Amino acid sequence: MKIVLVLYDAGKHAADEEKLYGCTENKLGIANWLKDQGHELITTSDKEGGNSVLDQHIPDADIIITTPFHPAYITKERIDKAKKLKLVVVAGVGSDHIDLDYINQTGKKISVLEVTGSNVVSAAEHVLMTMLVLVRNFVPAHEQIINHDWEVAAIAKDAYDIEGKTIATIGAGRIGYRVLERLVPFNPKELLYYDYQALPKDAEEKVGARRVENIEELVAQADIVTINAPLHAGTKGLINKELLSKFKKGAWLVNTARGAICVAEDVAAALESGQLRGYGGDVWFPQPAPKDHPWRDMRNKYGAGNAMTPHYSGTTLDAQTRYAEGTKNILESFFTGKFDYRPQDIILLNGEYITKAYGKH
Amino acid sequence: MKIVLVLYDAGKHAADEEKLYGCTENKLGIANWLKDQGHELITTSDKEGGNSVLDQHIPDADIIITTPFHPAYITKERIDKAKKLKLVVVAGVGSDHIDLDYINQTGKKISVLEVTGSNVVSAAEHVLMTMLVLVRNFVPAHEQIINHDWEVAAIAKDAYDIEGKTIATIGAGRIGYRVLERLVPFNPKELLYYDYQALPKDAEEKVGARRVENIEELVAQADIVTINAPLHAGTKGLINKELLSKFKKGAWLVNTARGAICVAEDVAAALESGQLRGYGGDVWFPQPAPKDHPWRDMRNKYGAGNAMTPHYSGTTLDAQTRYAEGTKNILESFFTGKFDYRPQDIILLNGEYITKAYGKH
Ligand SMILES: NC(=O)c1ccc[n+]([C@@H]2O[C@H](COP(=O)([O-])OP(=O)(O)OC[C@H]3O[C@@H](n4cnc5c(N)ncnc54)[C@H](O)[C@@H]3O)[C@@H](O)[C@H]2O)c1
Ligand SMILES: NC(=O)c1ccc[n+]([C@@H]2O[C@H](COP(=O)([O-])OP(=O)(O)OC[C@H]3O[C@@H](n4cnc5c(N)ncnc54)[C@H](O)[C@@H]3O)[C@@H](O)[C@H]2O)c1
Ligand SMILES: [Cl-]
Ligand SMILES: [Cl-]
Repeated sequence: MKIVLVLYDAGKHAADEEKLYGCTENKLGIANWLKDQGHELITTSDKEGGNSVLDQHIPDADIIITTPFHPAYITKERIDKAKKLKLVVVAGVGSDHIDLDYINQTGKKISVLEVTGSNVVSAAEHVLMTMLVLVRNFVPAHEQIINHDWEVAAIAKDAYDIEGKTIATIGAGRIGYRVLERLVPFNPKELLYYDYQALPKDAEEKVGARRVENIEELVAQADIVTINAPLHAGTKGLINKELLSKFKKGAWLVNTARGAICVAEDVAAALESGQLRGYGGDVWFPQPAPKDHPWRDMRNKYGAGNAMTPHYSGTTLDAQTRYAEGTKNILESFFTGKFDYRPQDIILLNGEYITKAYGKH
Repeated sequence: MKIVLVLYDAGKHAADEEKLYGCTENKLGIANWLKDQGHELITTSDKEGGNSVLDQHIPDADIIITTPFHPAYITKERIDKAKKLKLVVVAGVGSDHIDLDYINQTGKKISVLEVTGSNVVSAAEHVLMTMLVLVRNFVPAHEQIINHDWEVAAIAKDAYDIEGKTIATIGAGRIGYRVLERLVPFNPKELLYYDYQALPKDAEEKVGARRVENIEELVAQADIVTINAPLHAGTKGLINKELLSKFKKGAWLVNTARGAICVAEDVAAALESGQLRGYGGDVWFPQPAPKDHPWRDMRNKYGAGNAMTPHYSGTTLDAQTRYAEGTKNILESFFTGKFDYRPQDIILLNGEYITKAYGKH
């Protein structure tokens, strides 16, 4: 089989860390196995533009392996040229960089598999971290130190404890629930969730969560909102000017899910106006994020409220070994012709939606 | 009575935030209350140098109110000139900026009171935040974004999950235990503590903590060490070159307790050499931290591993009102002649140690 593998380049950083499997230099650590299995592997980070290495090899690729942190956008146009494509794998979690609805609506026999659960803890930790960083005003505090300054009041004037705050998640799946679990001992005033899929009642009671039926009522009462749903037609552009106007004034918003769930300029405008006190996360649309993407320079009125990072929470070294192993397992399920995929890894099976988490079908 | 109140100045920031009780402008909310009682209140941030406002008023001050974030150093030289001093109050937690041993060992009839518990949650949150920021390599990740760069591998090469790490606290009192409670749902490999005061078995079991009686055995097995003990003769310089040499190579160290529990240059050398991967916290010796303090510029080999802030974790807006009210209550106990202090607030009672947490007596 011909396999095209699109990952980020590590460049000079590859020499620093042998456990960085998720880059083009190291090929998920599965290259020896793929070679022994008799497959052809094209590895590249070159994923944009008509004569990219990606586009050169799409026409006869049997399998494309992608990774969300450097996502090959498998558009309708690319799908139409992909005459041999049978399987797209996501080394990570989240398959929205592939035009899933086009595959599904046309009935093309392409399966889309991701390594469910591989980095959900990693993302949940990043959520907790970003909530604390924003609420406690950490970014300007650190900036003050490295700029050789000292003025406690300049930080304290917009620093709070997370204790006593009302916290809402949009999406209460693997990440959203793990976020709620980690928040319990911080003594929030209340933990809330909005999801068309209810939590199991035992899980709900374990974290003291209350389900809120509609998203406007959810955000209106939340000091802190976190986005933990996949990107699909029902969440694309969900966080927009109108919905932001219904947030509690001065709320903190965290998004480690997908950038395009938010309207980028509407989040920036809400931060600059004080509708939000802070915004942070690791995910952007598109990725790599352009140098002038508005989320880089946006700040609140105090010059703070920005806890953005590149997309890496799901590619910590601990997560990388897990999604590398899961990618191998998915590939083996395909190669053997058993197609004995783990049920939870299946986004599309030969064009059909198996997941329930990407909207109702 | 004459009361000298030493707080940080908020300056222009006072106009931004009415809840900033802990600055010289707002005087803990007690200025008019003291005035209506006939007391004279001198308020200042000028606390260094022989003709500081503090030193001008020390000779006839009946009461000195301090705060850890901008600490008046009530040294033995100042005590010797403080001929009317009867009470030192700490608007906050931690009394080490007063020479407690000098008071006790030379029979000075001075009580020292602090607002125990008023910001222990705030500090515990800051510990959790700093652990996450360091382990997950957040600081350089955010720096990359605001420098208009994008390179996932430059961050991921030294990014981990906190899950699966072994975490040790030196000091398992109000903050240390609250840190352990917050870490439980993060699924650490193990939680450990070292403290001459044992936790009750039920308290140990609640957090799955294991007591280690030897400090070298404790640090040798810890991926993450957190300092949560007061500064006293038994902890001053505890974290020195020899102990750091027994830390697990590449450990992360968090200190929201007091700067001088660490030998400053020993910490910096361990970070620059890789014995530590990261250091962070909000506390310094002395405070305000000099512009040249080595904890400002120290970095690991990758230019990161520094999560320092100014001393503010215990002066969030949620904390300030708690320790302001508690300061008023301590003052009232003194003014009425009842001396009905909360027992947990008493560090020294007319020179005698009441606390057990500042070493054995
Ligand atoms: N930043 C990272 O590195 C990283 C890592 C992993 C996952 N993610 C992203 O997070 C997303 C969630 O991951 P997960 O493991 O929790 O997935 P999951 O499938 O377990 O949970 C997703 C939840 O979102 C719910 N949902 C779908 N549409 C919704 C809507 N309109 N409103 C409210 N809830 C809705 C679903 O019903 C489900 O319960 C992924 O799809 C991925 O995009 C990012
Ligand atoms: N960064 C901040 O804003 C902030 C806020 C509050 C407190 N603090 C500092 O944290 C310290 C602890 O606060 P707390 O509320 O947990 O106090 P606490 O009295 O409840 O607990 C302190 C613990 O440290 C133990 N201890 C004393 N010496 C020790 C030693 N050599 N080795 C190990 N353990 C030792 C004590 O036995 C006790 O259990 C305060 O004294 C203060 O210096 C900082
Ligand atoms: Cl939906
Ligand atoms: Cl001791």
